[PDB]
Amino acid sequence: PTHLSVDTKFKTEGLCVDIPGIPKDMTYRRLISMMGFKMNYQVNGYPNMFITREEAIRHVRAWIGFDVEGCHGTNLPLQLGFSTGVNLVAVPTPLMYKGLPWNVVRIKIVQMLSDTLKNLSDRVVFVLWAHGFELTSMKYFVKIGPERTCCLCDRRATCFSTASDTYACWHHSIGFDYVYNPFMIDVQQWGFTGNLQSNHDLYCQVHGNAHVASCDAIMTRCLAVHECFVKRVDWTIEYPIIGDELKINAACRKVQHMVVKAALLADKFPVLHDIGNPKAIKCVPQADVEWKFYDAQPCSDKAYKIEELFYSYHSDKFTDGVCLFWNCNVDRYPANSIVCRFDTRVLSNLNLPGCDGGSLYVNKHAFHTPAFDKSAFVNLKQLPFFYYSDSPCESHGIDYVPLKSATCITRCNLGGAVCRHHANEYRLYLDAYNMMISAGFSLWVYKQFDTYNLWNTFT
Ligand SMILES: CN[C@@H]1CCN(c2ccccc2F)C1=O
Ligand SMILES: [Zn+2]
Ligand SMILES: [Zn+2]
Ligand SMILES: [Zn+2]
Repeated sequence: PTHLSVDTKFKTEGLCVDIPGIPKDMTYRRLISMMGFKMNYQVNGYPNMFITREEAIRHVRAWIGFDVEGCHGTNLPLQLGFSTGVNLVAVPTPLMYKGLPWNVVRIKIVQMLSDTLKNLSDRVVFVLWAHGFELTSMKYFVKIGPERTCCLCDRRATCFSTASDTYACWHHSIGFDYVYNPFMIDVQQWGFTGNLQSNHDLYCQVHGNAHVASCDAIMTRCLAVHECFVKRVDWTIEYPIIGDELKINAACRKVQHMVVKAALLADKFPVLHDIGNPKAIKCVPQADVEWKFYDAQPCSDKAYKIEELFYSYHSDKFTDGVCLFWNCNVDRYPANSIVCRFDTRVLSNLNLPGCDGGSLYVNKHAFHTPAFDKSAFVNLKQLPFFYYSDSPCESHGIDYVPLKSATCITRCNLGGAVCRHHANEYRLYLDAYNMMISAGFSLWVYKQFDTYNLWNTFT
């Protein structure tokens, strides 16, 4: 049991206004046939156009919300809306395009999906709130068959070209006109009461209803993300490497060690309250400080209220020493904090649009993160870049240009001239730092933090 059986029942109540008289008793097998597709009893990797909720979650990077509204049924124009904000008008003869025949509309669909998905996934999952016209419009831009590979590479085929009779992945599909072997899921099958807008608006105020197909496409995908990543959370699901995941994660570990070690050296806190991941390890194992851990899983819905984390009776005195909130999203950080907070607004292949201002950050695991809020940091300041090292000035074991920098906090720089080892380490650290920042992470610190206090650790 890994794929959705074509013999599974499909509830047709949501389809009966666009498709009156539709049988109540319906399987995916009969629905696919009604949609104009023929599966021919084929054991060639594509057993069903529709997928399970579990398969959808594993392929969240492929999710594209899709809605079709009757602009005026083979006689009337249709408005095709996608969660990319694109609206296309197809004539049978928030971007809004004028009415065009299907032969040109399909070319645009292939281009749009290929540009959106080439760096995210090997497929497309059309996320629907199915009412009928979206399912019956698929025959005009979708072709199905056995699983195939690209004509220019080893990736699976996602597009087909009627001009050349060839197949391509999202990277090699320029000029292609058909979407090939797409996947889809109807959110209405999950058991909801009431329409799309009433269910979406229970959890999100950021997506409105401008009464266009793309607005519905966006709401449908948002509702699906809420159900699968906000109200339900699964950290056992692994996702493939598609970008700088490893470098970002290594950079995060380096920056955490650097910043915490320097805060302990500069202000000599007697106790550190480490709030967050219950599997956290001391990031500065050699520090003398009394290290105390507090368990809090990553919040996926709203940011934690500092009152619930700290109060209701632990050192108890979180006001003593310093608090470390490394990716532990809270409404308002205390003044004595060291913080790393993911900025949900960041544009990247790892960060997908989410629910209610939040974003779905996918790096090995999927983490829905509450919307970034500048007011959470009112008691702190932005942590400036610096590099600190107490290691001996010794090269050991890549060419050189001497380093001159006021932020290279080392014995050699204090002495007037940065050594080769600390210049190499400073540059590697600055690269790791910029990688983590560009990935969306923001760093905040207690207002008294001053790197000038680090120079006297060299005596
Ligand atoms: C006497 N206290 C020692 C001095 C060095 N130190 C320390 C070392 C590495 C990282 C952070 C630190 F605070 C202490 O805790
Ligand atoms: Zn290819
Ligand atoms: Zn929404
Ligand atoms: Zn040095």
